[PDB]
Amino acid sequence: DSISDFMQLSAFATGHKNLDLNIGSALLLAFEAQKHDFSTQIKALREHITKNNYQDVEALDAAMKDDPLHPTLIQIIRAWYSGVIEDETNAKVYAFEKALMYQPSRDVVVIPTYAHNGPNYWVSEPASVDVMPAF
Amino acid sequence: ISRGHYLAIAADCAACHTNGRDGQFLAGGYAISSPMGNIYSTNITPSKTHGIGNYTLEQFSKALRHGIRADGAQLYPAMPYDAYNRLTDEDVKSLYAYIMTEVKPVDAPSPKTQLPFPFSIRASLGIWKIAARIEGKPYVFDHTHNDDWNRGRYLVDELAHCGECHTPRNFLLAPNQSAYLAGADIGSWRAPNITNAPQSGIGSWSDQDLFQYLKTGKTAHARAAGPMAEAIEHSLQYLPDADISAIVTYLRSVPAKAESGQTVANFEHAGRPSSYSVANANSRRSNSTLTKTTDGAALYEAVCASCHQSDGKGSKDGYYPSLVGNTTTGQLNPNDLIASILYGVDRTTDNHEILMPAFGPDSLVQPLTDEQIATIADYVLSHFGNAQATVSADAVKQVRAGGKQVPLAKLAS
Amino acid sequence: ETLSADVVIIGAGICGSLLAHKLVRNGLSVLLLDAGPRRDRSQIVENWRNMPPDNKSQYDYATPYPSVPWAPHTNYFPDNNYLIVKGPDRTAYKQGIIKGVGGTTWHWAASSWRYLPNDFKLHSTYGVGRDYAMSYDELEPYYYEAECEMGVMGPNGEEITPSAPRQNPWPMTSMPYGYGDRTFTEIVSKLGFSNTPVPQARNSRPYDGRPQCCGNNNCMPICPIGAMYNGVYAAIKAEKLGAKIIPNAVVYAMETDAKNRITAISFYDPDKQSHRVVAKTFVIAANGIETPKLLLLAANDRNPHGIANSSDLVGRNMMDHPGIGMSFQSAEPIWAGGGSVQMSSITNFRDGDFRSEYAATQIGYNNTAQNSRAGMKALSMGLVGKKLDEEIRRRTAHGVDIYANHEVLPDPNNRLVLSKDYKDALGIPHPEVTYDVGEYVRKSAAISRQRLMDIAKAMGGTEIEMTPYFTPNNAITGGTIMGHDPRDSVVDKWLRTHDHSNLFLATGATMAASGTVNSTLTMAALSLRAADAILNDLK
Ligand SMILES: Cc1cc2nc3c(=O)[nH]c(=O)nc-3n(C[C@H](O)[C@H](O)[C@H](O)COP(=O)(O)OP(=O)(O)OC[C@H]3O[C@@H](n4cnc5c(N)ncnc54)[C@H](O)[C@@H]3O)c2cc1C
Ligand code: HEC
Ligand code: HEC
Ligand code: HEC
Ligand code: F3S
Repeated sequence: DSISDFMQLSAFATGHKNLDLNIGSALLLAFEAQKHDFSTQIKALREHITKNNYQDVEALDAAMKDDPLHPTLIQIIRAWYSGVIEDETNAKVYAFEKALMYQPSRDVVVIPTYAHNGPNYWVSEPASVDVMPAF
Repeated sequence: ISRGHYLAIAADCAACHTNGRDGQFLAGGYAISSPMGNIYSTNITPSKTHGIGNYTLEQFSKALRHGIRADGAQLYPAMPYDAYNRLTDEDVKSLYAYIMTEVKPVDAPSPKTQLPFPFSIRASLGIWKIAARIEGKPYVFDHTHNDDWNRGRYLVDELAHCGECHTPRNFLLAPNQSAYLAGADIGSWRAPNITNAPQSGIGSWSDQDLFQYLKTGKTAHARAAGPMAEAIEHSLQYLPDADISAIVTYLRSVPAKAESGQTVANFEHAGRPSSYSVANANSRRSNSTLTKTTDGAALYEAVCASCHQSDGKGSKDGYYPSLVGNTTTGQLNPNDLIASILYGVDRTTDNHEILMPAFGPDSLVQPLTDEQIATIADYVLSHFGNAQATVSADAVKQVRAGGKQVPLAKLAS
Repeated sequence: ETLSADVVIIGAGICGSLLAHKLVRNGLSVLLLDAGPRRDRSQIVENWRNMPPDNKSQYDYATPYPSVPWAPHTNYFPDNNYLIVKGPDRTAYKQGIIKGVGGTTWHWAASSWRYLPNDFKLHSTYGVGRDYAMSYDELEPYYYEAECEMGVMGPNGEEITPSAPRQNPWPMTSMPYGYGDRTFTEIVSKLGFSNTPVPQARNSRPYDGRPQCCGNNNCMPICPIGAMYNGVYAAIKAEKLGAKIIPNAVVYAMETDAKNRITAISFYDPDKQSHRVVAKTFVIAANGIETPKLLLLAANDRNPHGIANSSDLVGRNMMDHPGIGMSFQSAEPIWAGGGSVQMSSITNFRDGDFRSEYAATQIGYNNTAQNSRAGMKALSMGLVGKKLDEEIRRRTAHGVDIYANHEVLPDPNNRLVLSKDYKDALGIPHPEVTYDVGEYVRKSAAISRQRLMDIAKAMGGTEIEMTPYFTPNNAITGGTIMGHDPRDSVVDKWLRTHDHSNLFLATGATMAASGTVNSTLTMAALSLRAADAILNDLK
C-alpha cells in the first residue's frame, strides 16, 4: 500500500513511468527512517494531485508553492534523480547508473565506471542536444 | 602462397611448433600440457644439425603420418599423426617441399621432453598405436557426397584435426570414435559438442553464424577463447572462404551425439531480469580489499559489470559479448566459463586483438580466489547462463590445476 | 625475526614497485615494505560507485580509498587534516596521496610525460631554479624502459612544440580523440594554442595482458578494467618473482654505524609492535612528502637533524605545479567524457626564452564526464519535470573544465617541518608544508589567467567560475634535492644519499626542477637509474 503509493507519487513527480522497484523500496525505507511521518506527507501530496487534477509535475510545482509539502516533493525528486537523500559526504547512495540524472545524457556521455559501446566509440559524432534520448 | 604453405597453415603445424609469439617459427620449444607431463614440440626448420634438414621424403612422411622419427623412435601422441595418417601422398610431398624450401633454418635446440616412467621411454608407444587403431588408408573422395562435403571432411579430420580436441578420449587416451566430435576435456578448457545435435551441439547455429565464428572467432552468441583463440588466430582465419564453407557443410552432416539433461541450445538461454542492489553496497564502503563481499551479484558488479553491462547483455556494438544467450555461459558444463574467468580471452584476428583481462591468482587487474570465482560463476549461470549448471570452489581449483587428472596418468606415481 | 634481505625498499608505490621488480629480475632478494594496506581494484570501484554524487561532481579522488588510522592519507572533502599546509599559498599544496600497496598511482590520471632537455639544465640555460645532477641523454634509456614497462601510448607520428626528442617511438599510438578534445583542439588552434595529445600510460590496444581502454572516463580515481598503469602491477610482478611484500609496515626509525652507513631499520604494524629489518642496501621510495618526513622523523645521534640531512635540505625546495582552475558553460556543446580524463593539453608554452622571467605553463582541458556535475547543479536550481531533464542535458553537453599549471622554482623556505601539534595513531607527527608560490609563478599566472579568459571567450562561455587561489596538481617533487655538492644537495646523480652510501632515495623528492608537466614518468626513470646503481653496487 505505502510502497505502491510512493511509487505512484515518484512516477508522477519525476515524470518517468519506468522506476526501479528495489530502488524505490530502499528510498522509501530511508525516507521513513529519516522522517517518521513521511507517509502522511505522501498521502497529502497524492490527495492534492487527485483533488486539483494536475496533469504533470510542472503544474503541481507551479501551483502549491509555499505549501509545507513543497520541500518533501523536491526531496523526492532529488533522491530519485541523484540517488541520495542527505548532503553529507557519507550519505548512502541508493542508485548509480540507474539514477535519473544520468539518463538524459546516457546516449552520449558515459556513466563513468560503466563502459559505453566498445573501446573507440568516441570517434563517432555525438547526438544533438535538442533531442531527449528515452525515459 | 604455395600449396605446401596453404597445407601447413590449414594443418596448424605452426601453432604448436612455434613457442608462442616469440621464438622464431617452426623452431619447436612449445610446451604442450599433456596429462602425464609436458611434451615439447621438436624443431621443424630445415636445419641439418638441429632441425629436420636431413629428413628424406619417406622419413618425413613416416614422421608426419605414422609417428616414427628418423632414428626410429616413436613420436609422442601430442603429434596428431593419428589425424595426419590419412593425408594424401601429394599433400605430404607438398608439405615436405614447403618445409625444406620455404622456411629458413633455425639452429637452436628445443627442450627435451622428460616424462615420468613408464612414459619416459618412447618405445611402448607401438603397443599404444596398435591398440588405438591409428593406421588407415590415405583419404579418398566419397562419390556419394559432393566435392564440398569431401573437402570439408578432409579439412576437419586430416588437416585441421578438429577431432583431436573435440572428440573424447578412452582409457588409453586414444580417440573414441563412438563419440565423434561429441565434446572433450583438453585440460583447463573443454571443447563443446559440435555435432548436428540441435540442443546439445551446434545444430541450431545458423550457417552464417558458424561461418563467421570459424573465420573470425566472433559472433553474437559465441566467442572463441583458449585453444580456439590460438586455432582461429593461427590457422582458421587464413583459410579461404571456400574452405570454411566446406567445413560448415561437412559439420552440418555430422551425426548428432546428444548430451544428458539438455533441453535448449547453449546459446538460447534467456537472461533473468535481475541484478544486484546498490543500497546494500553502502555498508561495504571503507572496506578495501574486498573479502567481506561474499555476494555473487555484488562481486559480478564490482569485477565484471564494467564491460558486460549490469544486465549481462554486453555493449551495444558487440565488442563486449552478451553474457545472456552466450554459449560459454549457456553450457551445462561450466568448465569453459571458469576457464574464461581464470585465464581470459586473447584472440588476434586480422591483426586486431581483443583481450579479457585474466582474473586468476596471477591476475594483474583483479586477482580472485576460488570462492569468489565460484560465486561470480554461479551468479552468471543463474542470471545469464545455464541455471542448472553450478560452480564450486573445488571445481575452480581443479580447473586451475589443469582439469581432471585422467586415471592413466595416476599410474606414474 | 630480523627480516633479512639483500635490499629493502620502503614504500610499494610506482617507484618502489618498479625498483623491486627490476631488482628481483636480476637475482636480488628484495623486501618491500608499505605503510598502507593491500587494496583491491574492484572494491575501490565499488566504493567510488557508492560515493555520493556530490563527491563525484567535485573531484574527490581519496574517498574510495579508506584512510587507515596507522598510515593515514589525505582526504580533502571532510579534510581529515593529515597534511597541514601553511603559507600564503597553502591551498596550492593540498596534495592527494594514497597509502597502500600500489601507492598514489592507484588513482592517478596516468599522464606519463618526458621532461624536455632544458628541464635538466634550467639553471644553466635561464638562470633560475636548479640544475639536475644528470642530463636528459643520461635519462633517455631509462625513460624508454619505463615507457615500455608501463605501456605509454603517445602521438607516434607527429611534430610537436618541444616534446623531449625520442630515440624510439612510443610503445603504442595515441588513441583517437573524443568529441570534446577535437572541439577544444580546433578552438585553441583558432586561438593560437597548439593542442597536442598527452602521452598516457593507457592501452590503445591490448598490452601486458591488460585490456584496451573502453573510455570509462574514470582514470581518476580508478579504472574499473585496469587499462591504465598502476604501481600495483609492478608490485604484483615483483611478488611473483620472489620479492616479499609486507603491508601495514610504517617505517619509523633507522640505525647508523660509525661510517654513517645505514645498518637496520624498524617499522610499526597497526598494533604498534616494532619489527627490525637488516639489509645490505636500504631504499626509501615513499613520496615527495613521506620520504622527507621519514628522514626527519628518524633522526639519530649521529644525525641529529635527520637522516641524510647534513646540508639541512631535507624537506626544503618543495615544488609542485600550482594550477588555476576554470569552469564555464560553452556556447557550443563539448560533450566532455569521451575517452580518458586527460587526453590533450596545450604544450605551446612548455619552453621558451620567457622562462628566465616567469614560469612556463601547461594549459589543458579536463575530459572528465560532466553528467554528475550537471545533474547536481540542475537539481540545485530547483527545476522539475521536462525542464529538469533539458537542463541536465544542456549542462552536461556544455560543461567545460579548464586548468593551467605552472612551474615553481625550488625555494628553500618551502619546508616539511614535522608538526608539533598533530600526530596519528602510532604517534608519528603529521607532515607540515609551508608553501609559497613565488614571484615566478605569480608573474606566470598573471598571463595564464588572461589565456584562460581568452579560451573561455573563444567558446562563448557563460557562468565563468575561476579559482581565486592556486590549486594543487599532486606532483610532489623536491625535499631531497639532487646535485654534485654534498653541502648543497641530499643525493648524487645516482640517487644515493651523500651522508650514507648505503641509502638510496628513489622518489620524486630527488628532482631538481618541477618541470611543466606531470612528473611520475621521470620518477620511474630515476627509480630505474637507482636500480642500475644498486645492481652495480651489489655485484
Ligand atoms: C589525483 C592524482 C592524479 C595524478 N595524475 C598524475 C598524472 O596524470 N601523471 C603523473 O605523472 N602523475 C600523476 N599523479 C602523481 C602520481 O600519483 C605520483 O607522482 C606517484 O604516484 C608517486 O608515487 P611514489 O611511488 O613516489 O609514492 P607513492 O606511490 O605515493 O607512495 C609509495 C608508498 O609508500 C608508502 N609509505 C609512505 N610512507 C611510508 C613509511 N614511512 N613507511 C612505509 N611505507 C611508507 C605509502 O603507503 C605508499 O603506498 C597524480 C596524483 C594524484 C593524487
Ligand atoms: C576444426 C577446424 C574445428 C572446428 C570446426 C571447431 N573446432 Fe573447436 N573448440 C575448442 C575449444 C577449447 C573450444 C571452446 C572454448 C570455450 O570454452 O570458450 C572450442 C569451441 C568450438 C566451437 C564453439 C562451440 C560452443 O562454444 O558451443 C565450435 C563450433 C568449434 N570449436 C568447432 C578446441 C579446439 C581445438 C584444440 C583442442 C581444435 C583443434 C579445434 N577446437 C578445432 C575445431
Ligand atoms: C567477470 C569476472 C567477467 C565474467 C564472468 C566474464 N567477463 Fe568478459 N569478455 C571481455 C571480452 C573483451 C571478451 C571477448 C573477447 C573478444 O571477443 O575479442 C569477453 C569474453 C567473455 C566470455 C566468453 C564469451 C564466449 O566465449 O562466447 C565470458 C564467459 C566472459 N567474458 C565472462 C571483456 C571483459 C572485461 C573488460 C572489458 C571484463 C572486466 C570482463 N570481461 C569480465 C568478465
Ligand atoms: C604442420 C603439420 C606438422 C608437421 C609437418 C609436423 N608437426 Fe609436429 N610435433 C609435435 C610434438 C609435441 C612433437 C614431438 C613429440 C614426440 O616426440 O612424440 C612433434 C614432432 C614432429 C616431428 C618429428 C621431428 C623430431 O625431431 O621429433 C616432425 C617432422 C613434425 N612434428 C612435423 C607437436 C605438434 C603439434 C601440436 C601443437 C602440431 C599441430 C604439429 N606437431 C604439427 C606438425
Ligand atoms: S584508465 Fe582506462 S578503463 Fe577507461 S577510465 Fe581511463 S580509459
